[PDB]
Amino acid sequence: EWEALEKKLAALESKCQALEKKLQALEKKHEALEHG
Amino acid sequence: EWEALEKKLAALESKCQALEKKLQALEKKHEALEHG
Amino acid sequence: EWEALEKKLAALESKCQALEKKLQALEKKHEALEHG
Ligand SMILES: [Cl-]
Ligand SMILES: [Hg+2]
Ligand SMILES: [Zn+2]
Ligand SMILES: [Zn+2]
Ligand SMILES: [Zn+2]
Ligand SMILES: [Zn+2]
Repeated sequence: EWEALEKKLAALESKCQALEKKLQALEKKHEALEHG
Repeated sequence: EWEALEKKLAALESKCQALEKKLQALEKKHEALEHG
Repeated sequence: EWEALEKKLAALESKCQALEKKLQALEKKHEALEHG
């Protein structure tokens, strides 16, 4: 049913969110290099 | 039903696509640093 | 039915995984710059 699907979708949302935080930290490193 | 699920899946696809574009821009910054 | 949904979910999982590998390679470049 939808239970397996909803849990798979919730797990991918959490993975995407954790990747986004790591991508924002890389963006902040470039900002810090670009402004001395 | 599938309506809530399909909309959740479409929203995650758009989020993943927007993260990919930001990741390609970081990749281009490294390419520009590596070639002077 | 679930067939279209499950295949869409599997395709997004593979895309997210491939983006994660590219994000880990960018993280390794910063580690290599930060340690000489
Ligand atoms: Cl980066
Ligand atoms: Hg993602
Ligand atoms: Zn970088
Ligand atoms: Zn700036
Ligand atoms: Zn190059
Ligand atoms: Zn280090």
